[PDB]
Amino acid sequence: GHYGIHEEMLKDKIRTESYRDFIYQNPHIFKDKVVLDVGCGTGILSMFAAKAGAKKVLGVDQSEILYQAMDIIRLNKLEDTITLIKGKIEEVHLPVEKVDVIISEWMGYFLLFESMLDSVLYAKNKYLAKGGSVYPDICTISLVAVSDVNKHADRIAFWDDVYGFKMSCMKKAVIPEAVVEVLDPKTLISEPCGIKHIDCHTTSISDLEFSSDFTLKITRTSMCTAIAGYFDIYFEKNCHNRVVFSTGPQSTKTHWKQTVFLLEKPFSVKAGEALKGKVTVHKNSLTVTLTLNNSTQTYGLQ
Amino acid sequence: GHYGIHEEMLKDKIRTESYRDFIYQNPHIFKDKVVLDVGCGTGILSMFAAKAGAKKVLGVDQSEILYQAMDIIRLNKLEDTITLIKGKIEEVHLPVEKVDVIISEWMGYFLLFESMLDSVLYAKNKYLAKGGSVYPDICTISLVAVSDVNKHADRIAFWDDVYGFKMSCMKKAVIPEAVVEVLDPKTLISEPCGIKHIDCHTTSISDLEFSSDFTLKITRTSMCTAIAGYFDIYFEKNCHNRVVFSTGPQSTKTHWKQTVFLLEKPFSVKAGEALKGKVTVHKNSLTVTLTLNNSTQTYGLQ
Ligand SMILES: N=C(NCCCSC[C@H]1O[C@@H](n2cnc3c(N)ncnc32)[C@H](O)[C@@H]1O)Nc1ccccc1
Ligand SMILES: N=C(NCCCSC[C@H]1O[C@@H](n2cnc3c(N)ncnc32)[C@H](O)[C@@H]1O)Nc1ccccc1
Repeated sequence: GHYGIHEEMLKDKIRTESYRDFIYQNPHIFKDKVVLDVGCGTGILSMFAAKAGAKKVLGVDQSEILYQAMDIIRLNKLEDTITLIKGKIEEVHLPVEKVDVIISEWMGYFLLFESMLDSVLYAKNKYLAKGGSVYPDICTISLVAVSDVNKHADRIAFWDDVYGFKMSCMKKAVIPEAVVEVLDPKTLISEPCGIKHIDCHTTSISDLEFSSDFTLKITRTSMCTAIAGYFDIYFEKNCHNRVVFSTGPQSTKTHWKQTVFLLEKPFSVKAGEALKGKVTVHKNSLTVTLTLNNSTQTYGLQ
Repeated sequence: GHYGIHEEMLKDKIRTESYRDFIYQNPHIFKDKVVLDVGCGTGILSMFAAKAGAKKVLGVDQSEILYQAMDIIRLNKLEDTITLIKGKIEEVHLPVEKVDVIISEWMGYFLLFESMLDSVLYAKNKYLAKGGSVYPDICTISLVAVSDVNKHADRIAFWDDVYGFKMSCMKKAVIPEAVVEVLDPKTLISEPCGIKHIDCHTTSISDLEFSSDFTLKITRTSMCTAIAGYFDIYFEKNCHNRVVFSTGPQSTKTHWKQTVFLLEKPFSVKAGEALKGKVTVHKNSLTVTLTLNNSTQTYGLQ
């Protein structure tokens, strides 16, 4: 219901200008089409689609924000193009059988933490016309190795001596919590490894639980203290002007930052080493099981 | 139950070293005394009190954190001095009728947002021995005038043109939300004005709802865009070594930062001007009614 999350999303220029660039630079995708905006929030993506020449835009949001979207759409005189419907996309009555295009910003931290993709996929299976399109269409998840003994000490070792007192028992509560923060790209000590490719046209709900064996190509002899996760978002299908953005630490920071899994036992790596591990994602919410250097830890996102 | 709030509090050096300095530099207050730590969290203040020579420390917390405190107190071999009790201080059974000293860190944003002072005062009225002491004993709240057109534009004007679209209807949701952030002390355009003095020995619950007429002594000709609130914490009673810390923007930042009330209509002020207003605090939670320059706004803290 609250606007704070909407302000954070809207003020992310990488996020919001990627969507704008996609829609405005590929207007043939929207021209005289019926568009569904799943979880439309303030309705900005619905308005971009109307500006690109949409015949009709259905903006669906379950929360109080939809009342603000109703006012925003009237303030921009688009009420003849954009219809707003309050409710879960799984429950609402749409005034059409099918839609030509689905658009959504459904992505969570590490792509899948508190993500809306389940609801986007429900909307796809129920409402997308034969030969229609869903955007963004292609997503990847990547891991990269990190060396940051100081950040590791600030989070873990800290608990050994707190103003003269032992609190070492606190570390077992800290290690299993993934950290969302922007990484200094100087602390990256491997090439990235892709662990997941999603095409929204063909992926099912069951595909979003997955396991990947990975190889981190180590680029610096150092103490590996953490594995960082991030994701890349692609607008491809039928585009003359393809759009991509990365939430990786080598790219301009976004509100998604990067997801960091601290190692209980940091371990030394060598430039040239092929560091092999296994990662598994499970839902209910989201957990990430990591095996590396012959130990295993499951992480969750608070 | 969660450790994140405990880590934030413990990593605030101003907060935690003020309490440490108070207890270690005034050990006569603790020497062979019975001490009650209201909402003890990880039990750090209970351990400082045992180190200063407390005969017995009762640490009370309602949340899961108390189980970690039990382990922490054993890890530092203080289980013969510190007894930990899980539950609301309003409900738990204490193994004593009375205590000599009550200590607590109960303070919220703007002192009173999501504060524990109600529970500290219940503990005082029920458990403090005749002639005992409560720490910290003295609190003040202050207001100061702010000029920051750029921050005001980032929060308010922003909504007028969002990637070509009007969202001006969003401003009425934004203005009533107080912002918690660290202020550039360069943006302060008045002397502070005190609006509230609390002595924990004598204040009742009813005193924490209050009204104050105030005068801001303007020190710079500028556009007044906001009023900032903060608080000062005093350890006085029976101290040889008095301790104070301020959460004001002229002082080292704390986890409490400063509370900022944006003006809907910024207005020009002159150096030398005595700017008069009225502030009122109400509970349930907390709201702050501000009258200044012939308009009134009620603010809450999200
Ligand atoms: N950028 C993010 N992006 C994904 C999630 C944002 S929720 C975005 C919007 O979608 C709405 N919504 C959620 N589930 C459904 C549903 N089943 N049916 C209809 N409306 C729904 C919700 O009311 C909200 O306004 N997340 C994020 C944002 C800030 C910080 C961290 C992550
Ligand atoms: N520094 C802060 N300081 C005040 C509040 C912290 S709560 C501090 C601790 O007190 C416990 N507690 C709260 N009410 C009661 C009760 N009635 N009876 C027993 N135990 C209680 C709570 O489980 C928690 O561990 N607040 C703060 C912290 C971080 C960010 C912003 C404000």
